[PDB]
Amino acid sequence: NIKSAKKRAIQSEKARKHNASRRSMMRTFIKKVYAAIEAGDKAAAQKAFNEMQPIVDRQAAKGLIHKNKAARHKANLTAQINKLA
Amino acid sequence: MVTIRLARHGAKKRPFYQVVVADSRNARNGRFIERVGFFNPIASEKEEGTRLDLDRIAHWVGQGATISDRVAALIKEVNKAA
Amino acid sequence: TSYIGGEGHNLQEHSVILIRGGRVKDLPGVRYHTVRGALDCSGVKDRKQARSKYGVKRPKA
Amino acid sequence: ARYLGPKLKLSRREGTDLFLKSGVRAIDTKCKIEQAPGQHGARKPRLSDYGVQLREKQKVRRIYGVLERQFRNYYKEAARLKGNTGENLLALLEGRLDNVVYRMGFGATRAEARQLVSHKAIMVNGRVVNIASYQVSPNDVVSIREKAKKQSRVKAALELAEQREKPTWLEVDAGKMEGTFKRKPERSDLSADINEHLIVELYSK
Amino acid sequence: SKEKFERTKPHVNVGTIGHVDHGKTTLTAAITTVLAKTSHVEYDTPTRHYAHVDCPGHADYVKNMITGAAQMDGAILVVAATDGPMPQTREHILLGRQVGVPYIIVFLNKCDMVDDEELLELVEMEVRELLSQYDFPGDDTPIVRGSALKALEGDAEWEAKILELAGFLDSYIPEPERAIDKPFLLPIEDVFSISGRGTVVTGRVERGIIKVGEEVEIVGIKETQKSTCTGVEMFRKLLDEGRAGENVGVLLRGIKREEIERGQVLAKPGTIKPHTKFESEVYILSKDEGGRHTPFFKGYRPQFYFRTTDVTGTIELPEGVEMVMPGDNIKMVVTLIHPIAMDDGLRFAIREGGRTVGAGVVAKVL
RNA sequence: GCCCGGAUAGCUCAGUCGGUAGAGCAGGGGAUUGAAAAUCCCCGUGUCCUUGGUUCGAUUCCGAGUCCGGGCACCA
RNA sequence: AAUUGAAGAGUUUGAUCAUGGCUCAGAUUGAACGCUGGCGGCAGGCCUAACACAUGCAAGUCGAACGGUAACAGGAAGAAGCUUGCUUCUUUGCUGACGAGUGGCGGACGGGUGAGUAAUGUCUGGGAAACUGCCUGAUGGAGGGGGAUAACUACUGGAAACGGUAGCUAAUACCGCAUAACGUCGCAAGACCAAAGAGGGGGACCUUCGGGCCUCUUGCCAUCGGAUGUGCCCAGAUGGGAUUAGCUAGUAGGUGGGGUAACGGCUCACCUAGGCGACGAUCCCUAGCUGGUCUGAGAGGAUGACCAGCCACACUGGAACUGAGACACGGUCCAGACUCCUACGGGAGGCAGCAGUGGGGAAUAUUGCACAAUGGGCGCAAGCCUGAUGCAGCCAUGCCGCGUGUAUGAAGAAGGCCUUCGGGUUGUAAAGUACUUUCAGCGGGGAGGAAGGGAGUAAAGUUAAUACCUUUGCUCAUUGACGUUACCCGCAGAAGAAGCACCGGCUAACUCCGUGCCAGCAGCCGCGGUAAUACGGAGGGUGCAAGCGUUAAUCGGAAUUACUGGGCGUAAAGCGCACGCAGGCGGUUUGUUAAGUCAGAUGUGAAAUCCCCGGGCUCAACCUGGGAACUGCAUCUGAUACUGGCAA
Ligand SMILES: Nc1nc2c(ncn2[C@@H]2O[C@H](COP(=O)(O)OP(=O)(O)O)[C@@H](O)[C@H]2O)c(=O)[nH]1
Ligand SMILES: *C(=O)[C@@H](N)Cc1ccccc1
Repeated sequence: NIKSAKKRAIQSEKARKHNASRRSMMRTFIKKVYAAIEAGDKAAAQKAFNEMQPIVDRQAAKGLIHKNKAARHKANLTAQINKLA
Repeated sequence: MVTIRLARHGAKKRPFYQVVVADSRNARNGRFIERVGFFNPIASEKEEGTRLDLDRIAHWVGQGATISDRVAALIKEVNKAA
Repeated sequence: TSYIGGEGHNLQEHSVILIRGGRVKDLPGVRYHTVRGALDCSGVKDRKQARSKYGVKRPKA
Repeated sequence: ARYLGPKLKLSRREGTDLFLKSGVRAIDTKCKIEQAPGQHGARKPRLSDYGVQLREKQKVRRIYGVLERQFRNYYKEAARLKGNTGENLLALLEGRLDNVVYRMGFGATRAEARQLVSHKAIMVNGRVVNIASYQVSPNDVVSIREKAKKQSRVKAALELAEQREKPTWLEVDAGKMEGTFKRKPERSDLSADINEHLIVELYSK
Repeated sequence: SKEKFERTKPHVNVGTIGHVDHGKTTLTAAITTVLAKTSHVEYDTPTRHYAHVDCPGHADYVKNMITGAAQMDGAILVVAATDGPMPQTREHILLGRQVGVPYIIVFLNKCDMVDDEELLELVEMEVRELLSQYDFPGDDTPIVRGSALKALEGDAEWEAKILELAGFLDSYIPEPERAIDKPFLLPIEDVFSISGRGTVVTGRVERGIIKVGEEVEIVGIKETQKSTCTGVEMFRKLLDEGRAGENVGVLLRGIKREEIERGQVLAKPGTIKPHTKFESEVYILSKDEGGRHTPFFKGYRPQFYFRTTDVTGTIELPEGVEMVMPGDNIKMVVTLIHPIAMDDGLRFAIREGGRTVGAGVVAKVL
């Protein structure tokens, strides 16, 4: 529609594909610890968890994730790795 | 957001102004928390015509309320000191 | 069906009109009156009384 | 809003004088009073109970020169008062300014004073009021505009007032064309020949 | 819509009259082509503004013919060289005079088809004598030759003769008087249900002036109501002030399509009232001149043509004259079937069945 | 504004390819009666919408206008 | 001071009293029709098609964020006329400012509609498993680098829309690093996570001569708060039909994982067999809810336009991204219908935003003016945008004010009408006569709505500083759509201004002529059959008034749904009779609980409206201050009669 406020539409799409690149990267690491926890390797899982720790909290700090999701993904996952340990 | 702005009620050509404490994202005659006094620029040269519960105004000031230009000038005109 | 109240009218086969309610108590089955002075319903001629009814204009001179 | 027609006819219907056409003549007698309002006046009205209600209602209305819309509102403005409606109703009827100047004598008759008021000739508390239905407050003073003072009409009016009531609920000087109004009219001090009891009962159905 | 019109040049409304296949539609495009270097087209000159009227030259379309005659200050008589004095061309001189055209430009067309000056001068003479029989100084009318088709294709020789046409258009045809101080009057000719603006009525301003935001009222055979001139467009060109003589459009104050039709009259508030009874002075024409072949009678109902209309009315002949033969010079009372503003001195035409039988002139209103 | 159909006594229609307008349903006018139904005695109230023409001659032939219903436009 | 409040009559029958329907007298309305029509103030003005939509407008803004400057206006260098600085004129981002672009913010508010929705909604009252940009309070940090890209260029596809290829550059845009706390995770140890710089001015000092440096203002990053907004949860209330009686299988619940800001069948896997239901589930039809408005003595009944709170929707259906906030009116993507452009491959659009047009309909209006005021967004600010709002046009649609003149006036006429032709009546009515002038029309005066803002200047804090910044005064010019204003004065002449229903009873007010159960009247009983108080006309009279009637519509009269406040032998109405579950109700004594109830208190019951007392528009309507009420719900502390629970 003819409005100079259509600038938000193009700013949305450039911010769209960018957020997909960040979130898919964020969710990729979460799947990584799941594979490690399923092999019974409590050390590798502890290792992989240490990898995504500075990642998910680097995402909540910028304003992307609402920090409670970041907390929970770590929280239960914290109790998950020591459940095997 | 919160603010201590006015709210123009009254008849046509004979305006009235009611200083009200409300969320700034609401209409002029919209919802509000409370009205704190009023203002009549077309009343008369009688005994009254303007009342502002200065204390409640200042109570919201510490809370974070923004006083609008019209009433801020009106506050100093009603003599806070005198 | 509707009653056409008045002394002399010109409604024939079509002449779209206006209908105001009200029973008449004479003809069985009719509860409507045709408004005089609307769409095609002309005013009743020779009227000097009750012209608010029958759609009659006030005498000129 | 007014009758502005054969105004003396209304006094013939009720069979009583209402001071509607007083003028310079004290007693009329040339109106054929108490005999014929209209053409079939020789007949006799039956006066049903509802009929005596309506005739009593109008009696006071022709004198106070008001109409039903304003009359019924005066009743409602009388209905929301304490005590008694009837006595308070005659207070609001006499509350009109045109009644006061008539009681003052500035205006010769009822309708005449209305014209006097509506022609910006009367002033009260320094404010000229054109509204005839001005509710007069107790303890105040009315006056006449300087430019519209004594134009031969008010002169004839005051001399007529010497042969009337000149109520006690107001004080007139008649020397400086300035009169003051005291407290509201009392029931024991007014006409009393008229009835307001039925007017209260008529509007209760 | 846009583009406000500049009121700098005088607006003289002219039009073409004649017969079928003389070069009518061809010349309409020819005028606007060279100057740039019923349907209407316009053309503007650096000295004045001229409106052009193209009317159909067929007998059955007399309804469109008379409506086109209402905007004729200077008739452009286009006569083909291969045809000459045609009956309707003769009738256009007749009915043109019945509405009152003062000056007429005679244009000899299709001169490219016949190179013979002898007969072209003779066809000119035939038109000259045709004007003389209808009280027109045919010997004082500037004769201009020309070719319609070739001038439109770009033949500069025939195109330059269009300048001679425009030359006589500025000399033989002067700017008429505009009674602007007199009460505004306007012949309603066409109605346009403009999508988005409502109902638009068009016409040529007879008297007074007009301007956007002016209260107007419509008088005529239909009961008179109130309206408002809310928009003055002239071929999609807005105008702030239209004076008398202007061929503009007036936007109404929201009326429906089927109320205000061809026949009424837009006028200035409370100025001109309608009339139901009047007497006229007539000049009954002959069968060869255009009238009937049999004398009509009392009660006979022909149509009356004034300014736009073809309104029917009963002819009230004076008692005694029951047989009015073709060629009579009498006066009779006229009872119209519908009330309409009748001014004494109004020149009109008495027609019926597709022919003009009499030349009406309103004598007195009864 | 253009293209068609009905415009036939109160009502529905016939009659027509030039020859002095019909029928049915009506209804109405009289005697009997307080007033009628019922019975009987008599029965058409019409500018074939209007105006005009080709005329010894037009309901019907050809033209127009106006009224109603049915289809198309046009877009200062 | 704050509810001082309630009418009936006509009609069944030969007549009466009953029962019982029917109808009218009242009030009101988002009104419509007919007739009439002078002015003004305040409101209302698409209820039907949530029908389709031409065109303009309805949300943009910031250079004190950045690269740039395509244009406009200057400076400077230069250059040509030529009066040698009077002009002409080519460069130049060096300034004021500024199209297009990057970025931040707004666009989720404001505005409109009521289609959908019978409980996922709303209202009342409690509640905890949450979040919250802008604003404000407290303590801190703000150290150091890198990599692209739009605009701009070269070229190029396409009718346009709209792109494509290869290069150029900056930042509060982006991505690391450093550094971490009462922040997050964890039993703990420990582990882990942030960012941005600009603007004004200036002494010393310093100038790779951009600037560093000092200071003031502004903005940014982290955490706990507050306030506001928002999401969510339980209980109760919130339509009709039982000719709808069984219904549900993520359905009821548990453990574990996942998912959301948050609890949760919100969603999955396994397991169990439950959950809802006559104090109404599912099903069917209708409908936005509430504060309120109208009616009514109240209780209730109807209803939910305008103002306000809330929810839902945005051509239709659907999904999701962005973002603090939407799963979105002037945003996107996909399918479909309807329009539209087309160079026929392919694209564009959504008035239930102001107006406006067609169409529907009995019916509802201008394609107006200004951002002066209030409110909102951006900005330090000045300002900019603002169809919100403020006003105007139009309309008797409603309420309220007012005028169409006042006084005098008897041949007590003319004309009209009735008549016992005597006369009466029209009728002090008019005329004649004497005065005044509202509102209209004309011409001049003239408020207030205006608070502030810009420049200049003084004092005091700020600072190294008389500078800059900021706070408070003083001064100049002022910022007004309405607007030919409200109001005031002057001028002229009664000069410009009254109709409508009815007139037999209900229900105020009559005769005459004419038509003869014909024409017509009507709300009901009914009038009219050749003397009509009821038809039509004439006069007179009556009700009301710029309104008067009619019709639709709700309530009232209707105690004809009766809780307040009705009935059941014969008038409509006792199941043919009985047993009996759930349910309703219960003798008498004490104790006890304090549930209901009762007393007082608390929070709350939004505002407005309504009731009272005052104030301000010439008065009124209207606007409006304080108060009361909001007849209610929840909690706490007491009372123990009556009711209910347990025990004897
Ligand atoms: N050759 C030729 N033909 C002509 C000329 N002028 C007009 N015409 C013809 O006239 C014809 C139609 O002319 P027009 O006036 O438009 O007729 P209308 O509009 O139907 O009455 C066209 O076919 C032209 O060929 C001319 O100058 N030369
Ligand atoms: C509209 O353009 C009118 N001014 C002229 C016109 C043109 C064509 C048809 C009718 C009127």
